[PDB]
Amino acid sequence: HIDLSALNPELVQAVQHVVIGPSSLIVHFNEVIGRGHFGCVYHGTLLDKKIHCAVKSLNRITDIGEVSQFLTEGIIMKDFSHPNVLSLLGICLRSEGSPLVVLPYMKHGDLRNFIRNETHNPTVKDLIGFGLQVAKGMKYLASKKFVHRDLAARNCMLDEKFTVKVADFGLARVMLPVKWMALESLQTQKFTTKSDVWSFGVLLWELMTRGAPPYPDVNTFDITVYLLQGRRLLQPEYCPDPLYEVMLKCWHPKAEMRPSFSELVSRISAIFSTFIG
Ligand SMILES: Cc1ccc(-c2ccc3c(C)n[nH]c3c2)c2c1[C@H](N(C)C(=O)c1ncccc1C(F)F)CCC2
Repeated sequence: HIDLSALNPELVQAVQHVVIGPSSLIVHFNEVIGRGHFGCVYHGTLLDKKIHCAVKSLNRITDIGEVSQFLTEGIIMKDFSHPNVLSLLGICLRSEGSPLVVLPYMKHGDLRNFIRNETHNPTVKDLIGFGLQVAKGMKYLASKKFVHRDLAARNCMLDEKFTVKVADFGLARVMLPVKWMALESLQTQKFTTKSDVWSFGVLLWELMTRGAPPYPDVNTFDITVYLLQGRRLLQPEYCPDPLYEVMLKCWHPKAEMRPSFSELVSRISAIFSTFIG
């Protein structure tokens, strides 16, 4: 509720709670590790102990009202941190004309690119483990009243230790590609944790196919009509039977009947547990 778009004492104090000192951050301007509609994100060094980080500059501190709600929520609610959620490390106010927003560094980038890379060899166990990590991150987001709205493998990041973090690029909200949306979202534009559970099922399917495009047999214009006839994504070749049953539960047409993220954590933890060695 505090104003993040105009200078006021509440905004200044909230940002100070997450300040990174002027001698604590170094931006490696020649190492662009993120590019998109938002511009560039640079690799950096955070002095706490030397740690890798990712830095996005702003034109001024009042531009913080325009960044992801994962970052904005942490500053406002003071309690937002989970190993499987990509959130704020801090903000460096060293230059008034260039405040620096800093997040953790994820070496392997976006999960979809990682699993599509022909040089990488993640096993089925690794892929299912990435799915379990996403469900734990989402279970935490759901507990915080967050609705992701764009859950897909391209929005999940993978770090050097193989920790997956659910990332947000401006669409999450405290409470789109059509082939990831729940039926009731395609029909009524309503988004809840249950519509994220539907996107999660699609995410699992992306992991089991190593990033294949969903519904190769269905045009974008016909996806809703296809789902209305009870049709769903087919079981990928290396997907265990109980994992596909979990996927089908995620795509139940009645939102109330889909499992919660806590139950997904439990079911996927039991399947992942069978991958020994
Ligand atoms: C601020 C920020 C800092 C570092 C990253 C990042 C990137 C890559 C890596 C990699 C590869 N590892 N770690 C990384 C961190 C990102 C952001 C993102 N972001 C740009 C914003 O929230 C944002 N900012 C300004 C205006 C609008 C928005 C919003 F609408 F998208 C959220 C996720 C990416």
